[PDB]
Amino acid sequence: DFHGIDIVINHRLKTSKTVPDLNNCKENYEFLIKWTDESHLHNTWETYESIGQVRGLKRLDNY
DNA sequence: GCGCGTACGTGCGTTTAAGCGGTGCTAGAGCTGTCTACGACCAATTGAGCGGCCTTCGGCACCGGGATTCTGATGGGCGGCCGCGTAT
Repeated sequence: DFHGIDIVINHRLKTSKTVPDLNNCKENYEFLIKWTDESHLHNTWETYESIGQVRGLKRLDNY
């Protein structure tokens, strides 16, 4: 019944180097996240500072 | 008792491999069947084994005889006693 992160769909950049770290992935890339308990038609391009603390976060870290 | 520290329990997510029932294959247990070697049994003779009884040399620790070293009464000779004592 909770509105958490299920799987990851697509990924792109948000703001239009040798190795981008997690900070560059936060303030430089947006990711299409599929939410649990919901169809795949409600995929939204979200990051970390736009959703806050949500259920399930290690999957997007590994991806 | 108390206080500091941290490691181990509880959670979620990721991940890895047990358990399920499906088939195939043949090895190794179990059965089976004939022979005969090896163990039980009975016999008769013999000495290893047990009770009965007292053995001898070597090793621990107490011992043995003879020369030699240290302590004690002995003794003439050089000195000191100053105080009673006989002679003029």
